[PDB]
Amino acid sequence: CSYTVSRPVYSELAFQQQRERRLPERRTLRDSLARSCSCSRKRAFGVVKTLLPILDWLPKYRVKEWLLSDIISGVSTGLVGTLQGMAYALLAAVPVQFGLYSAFFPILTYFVFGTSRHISVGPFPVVSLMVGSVVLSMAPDDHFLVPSGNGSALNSTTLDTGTRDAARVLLASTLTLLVGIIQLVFGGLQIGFIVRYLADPLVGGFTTAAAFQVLVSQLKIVLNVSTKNYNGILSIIYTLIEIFQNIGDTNIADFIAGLLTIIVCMAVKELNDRFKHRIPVPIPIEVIVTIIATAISYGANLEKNYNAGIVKSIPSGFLPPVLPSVGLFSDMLAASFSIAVVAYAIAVSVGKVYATKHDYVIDGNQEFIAFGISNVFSGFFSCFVATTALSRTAVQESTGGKTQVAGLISAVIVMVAIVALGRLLEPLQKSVLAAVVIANLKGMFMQVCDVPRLWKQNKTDAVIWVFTCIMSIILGLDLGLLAGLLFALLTVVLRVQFPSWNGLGSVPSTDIYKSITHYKNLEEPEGVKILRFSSPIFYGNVDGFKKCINSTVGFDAIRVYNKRLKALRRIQKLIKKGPKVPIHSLVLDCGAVSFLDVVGVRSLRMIVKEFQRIDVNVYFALLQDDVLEKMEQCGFFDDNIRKDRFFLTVHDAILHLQNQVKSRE
Amino acid sequence: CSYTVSRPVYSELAFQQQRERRLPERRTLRDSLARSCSCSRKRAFGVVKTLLPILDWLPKYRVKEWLLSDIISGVSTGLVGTLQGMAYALLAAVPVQFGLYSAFFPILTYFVFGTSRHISVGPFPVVSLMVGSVVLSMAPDDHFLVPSGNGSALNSTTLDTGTRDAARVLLASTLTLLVGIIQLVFGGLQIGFIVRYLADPLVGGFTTAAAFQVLVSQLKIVLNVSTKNYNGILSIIYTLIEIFQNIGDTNIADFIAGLLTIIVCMAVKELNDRFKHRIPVPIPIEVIVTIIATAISYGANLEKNYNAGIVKSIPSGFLPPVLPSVGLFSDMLAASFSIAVVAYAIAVSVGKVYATKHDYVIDGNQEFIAFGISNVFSGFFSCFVATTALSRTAVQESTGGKTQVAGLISAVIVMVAIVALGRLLEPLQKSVLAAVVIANLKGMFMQVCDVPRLWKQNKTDAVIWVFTCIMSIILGLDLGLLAGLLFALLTVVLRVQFPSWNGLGSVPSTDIYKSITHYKNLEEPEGVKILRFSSPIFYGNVDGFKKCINSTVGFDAIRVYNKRLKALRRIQKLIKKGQPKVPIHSLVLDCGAVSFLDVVGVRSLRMIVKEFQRIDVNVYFALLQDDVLEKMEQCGFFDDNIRKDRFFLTVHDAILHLQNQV
Ligand SMILES: [Cl-]
Repeated sequence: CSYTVSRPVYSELAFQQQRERRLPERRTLRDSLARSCSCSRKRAFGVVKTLLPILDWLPKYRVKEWLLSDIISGVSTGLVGTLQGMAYALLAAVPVQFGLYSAFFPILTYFVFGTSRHISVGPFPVVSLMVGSVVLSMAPDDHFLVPSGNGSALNSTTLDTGTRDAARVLLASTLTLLVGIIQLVFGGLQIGFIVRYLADPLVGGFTTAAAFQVLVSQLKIVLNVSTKNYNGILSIIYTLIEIFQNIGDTNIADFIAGLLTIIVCMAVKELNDRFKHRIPVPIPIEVIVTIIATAISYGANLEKNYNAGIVKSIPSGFLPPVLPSVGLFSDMLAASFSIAVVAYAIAVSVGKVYATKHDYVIDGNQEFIAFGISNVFSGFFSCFVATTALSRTAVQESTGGKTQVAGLISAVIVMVAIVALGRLLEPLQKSVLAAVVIANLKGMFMQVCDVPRLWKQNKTDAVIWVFTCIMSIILGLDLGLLAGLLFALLTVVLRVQFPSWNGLGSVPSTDIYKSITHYKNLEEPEGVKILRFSSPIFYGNVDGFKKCINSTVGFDAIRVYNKRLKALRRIQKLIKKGPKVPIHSLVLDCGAVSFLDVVGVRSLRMIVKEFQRIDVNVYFALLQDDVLEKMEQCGFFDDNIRKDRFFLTVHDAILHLQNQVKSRE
Repeated sequence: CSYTVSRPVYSELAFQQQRERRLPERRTLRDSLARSCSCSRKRAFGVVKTLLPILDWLPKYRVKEWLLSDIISGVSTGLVGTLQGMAYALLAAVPVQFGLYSAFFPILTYFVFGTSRHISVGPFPVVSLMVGSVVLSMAPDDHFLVPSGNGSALNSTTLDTGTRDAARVLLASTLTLLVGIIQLVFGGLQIGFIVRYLADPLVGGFTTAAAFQVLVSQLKIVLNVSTKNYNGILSIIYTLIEIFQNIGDTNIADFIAGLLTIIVCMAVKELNDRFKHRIPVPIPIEVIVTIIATAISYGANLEKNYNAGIVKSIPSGFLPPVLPSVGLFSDMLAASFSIAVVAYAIAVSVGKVYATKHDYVIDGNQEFIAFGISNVFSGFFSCFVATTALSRTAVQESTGGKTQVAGLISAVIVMVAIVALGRLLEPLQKSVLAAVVIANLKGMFMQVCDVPRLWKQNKTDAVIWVFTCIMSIILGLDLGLLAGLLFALLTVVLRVQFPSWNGLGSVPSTDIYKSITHYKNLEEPEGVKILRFSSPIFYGNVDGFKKCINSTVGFDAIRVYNKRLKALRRIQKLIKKGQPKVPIHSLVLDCGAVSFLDVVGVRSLRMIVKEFQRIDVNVYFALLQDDVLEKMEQCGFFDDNIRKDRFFLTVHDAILHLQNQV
């Protein structure tokens, strides 16, 4: 219909006279914490059910067909997960058995404390790369070589194959324990707002750079070259230059096999993803390619006749739990925090995706606690940080998964692949394991295709993407994330420091005020100059407010008053011998302000005082109640700056000005 | 007075269909690159006037309270300038001969270039150790170490002199020139917006521990306690516990001398503040306590008969300008960059602290080139860096002082002290001049009284003030301002992430919408609620905006959807076998205080509309004035069903829309 109102001009004081405010609630800190301390059985049962979600979905099972669905999804996910674990084990500088270890125990630990249903907790390429990088930093290769072997000229300081793996495994276990402790601290203390700073473009650029580094590392492993574990600044660029310079020490057979399996896996994966309408179950190309590689590699002696690179270092058994080597937390706290936050971000992303796909809820703090307990249990059994791979989770969701029982069954596959089966994978070339990782990088590599899309969108979001992607390549990968969050916060500060001020005017015979730089036929008040200033004024943008006012009024309240004083002394000397023309008022439409930052209210009062000397009134239009309640406490309403200066709506100020001009010439 | 604003309800598409837009000017730089200053001489005269900040206040000062006020203030800050030059030179591992030059030459070039009063340019204590650190690193202590002198057993490895200090001064002179040219090149690209990030609590919380740092640094010289040099973390605490641990070897004669002078100087200072209406000109007790100290010392020989500590090393005569070594600028470039940043930080910090007591707000771009060329002019003469001490700027402002001319007359006092008045201030006990800085230090020590004042005004800046103070004590003055600057920006992003969201409600028989948590006797439309986030929806407050909705509507759109389909599948199988929703119709987000949006915000805001659409509950919007609206349609917010009709110009138009719809 229509919109018509009629009311007196309640500016600021005509509103608080006949409006009984709501008294604040009594704090009573003692009784508040006493009442907050729950003691009834209802809250106890609630927190028990929340902390241990295993007792929720288990009694209400649908065993009839869920048993078959879970067993088939479990065998499929177990095969895929043991393959991905034995592949990512190379990224953690640990033998091939510890990937299967980190694929078995975290599942058992997440089964009794997790809150998801489709998340396959296991290894991850980015997390494994970060773990390997921090292990190489804390334990380089040239720190274990033992002089033995009667060398030609000097002492035979060859490789330390053996006890080196034990030190690397102990370091990885300590890192996993520290990451679990950090995650438990973040979860229990309810400090979960720290992961909100990981924006979508930021995490996209970080995943792109991490996928590029994973590609570099896996190409190094495939070519069978020997680098010097370049870590720190420009690590990826330096190791890529070294690879390009050390091409001569390659293996033609290993390179050919790697390229062949890369092409085959990529083609089969693209065919299965595109033509899904003909094949419902995704073909496990990884499983069949690993089987055929183990078959061919055992037919001919690829180790002796072709000098290939195989694992052949499987003990095929378990080991008693070992206590973590405490003392290395101070030199790895930042790395553990980075690994924990990136793992939690990836886990929450995968969980939200596969939860909005299946329409169920996933709690954040519960996932934090579950992953913390999982990493703590993994630290006692020599495992690395566990996460949920996008490719590994997709298999369990595509084959059909309802509860975590499929994951529990997925551990049984790794179980049987640990105890007895597994030594058949002895002649498996390391190139095949190092190739499937590259084939799975297609998802994070296509993330580069969003920069042309984000650039047409809000440009500041695209700059964060490019900055995070580039900076996470120059100064390593762990320190690259810290340079991204700080840059994102600085970009947020820049958007509130440089607002979009306009010349707000009124449409003819209306009450709504729109900008003047975007419309043509708008009427402005005679003498009055309206100004709207978003991005609330704080200590960093108050000079911007001064400059904006000086630009929108045409003059400066300082220079005009100085010229008036200079002309005044000329008057008092001539009688003894014997600028601000169009501007009538200034209506500040500060309606988009949230905080006031008293450091800024000081300058606001200074502006109001300076404009009074030049006889130019400066009013306010749409200030909020919580802002006036703060300006009152900050010492702003003196005997001269009353409340009549402020207003409720933008049109009320113009109406009051017109009435004052009509009633007072 | 009522007013008739009868107007049909206008949505976004209903307001742009009859009005017209304005073609935005792209303003390409291919043809507009010569629009700043092409031929107009007015802009050329303006930049020259701002480049030379001497034709502004010098042809404008009033000699009424200028001559006698600044002269007595100049001798006060000039005396302190001599003491710091004689003290900081020894800490910089260089011979104590050029400290007076660092207080004479930089003031001359800064008197004409630079508009910042109540600042005495010269050496700074924490910046002098940084110079001595990079000098001792790139210059061995023993250059030749001549093994001659017929020692006890082996050759007497006497430390080489003459050429040693000459190389140290040469290295220090090159460092000042390198910091100067780097200070100037920063002013080239006009990066002067960094001064806007220094808030009053930031500079206030910074110049209170520095006042405590200058207190303990003058306390170790007033007690003659030989302590080691400490910098970095826990620098102030380690020096404080060292004095209390090494308090034994304290000169009793010098202790009772300084303690008697610190009392008599502050007593007459507050006496002048009480009787300021009786005596027009403030009596310069600084020059009074100085002449009486040299009188009682020269007439009693407090050094060779009492061991009180005197200067006894005042040099004489200027030195010709010496050319630096260009071949060594490359090595200093890696370390002088960090020193150059912290130098300008302290330089402007002592400028903003006095901007709160007098309306003398300064600009960063002009001060960056002012201290820049001054250190360049400090070069070629073997001077120090062009910083400004916290003790000299306190004694100048508290004891009168109107313009920067007090620094000019101060150099004249040092100019005559080096050529003709060297033997005059010889027996100075180094206590009446090292304790006078403590008297004028009350101007910054009393700045801790704003903590209960700022706490009652705004809790955020009160925490910022105390945070920078306690952090500058632990992490030193170097990393104190940097850690406080990041903490200051962190409070800005936190206050914009967690706003004061409240549900709004109209007043009876009117169209004014205010918060319902702060008022009574309000009314809410049956089935329609209002929510005002009052903050931009960026990547940080994405879930916070979601938690703002589900806590205001009572339910959660996620949990009511899965239970709805669960009951739907429950009743579906019962048909084959055989057979908590709130009445709120819609919600209008009063997101009118938003200033910017991001890709994460527009995506999450779209998911909210799609989520409530599945629950048969509509979601409407409010005033997206000019930018937040055009940014949404650019990020692909409207694809097939979501249109700009769901938006509204005013909050009451949204209420009237849902009213006549049902
Ligand atoms: Cl993956």
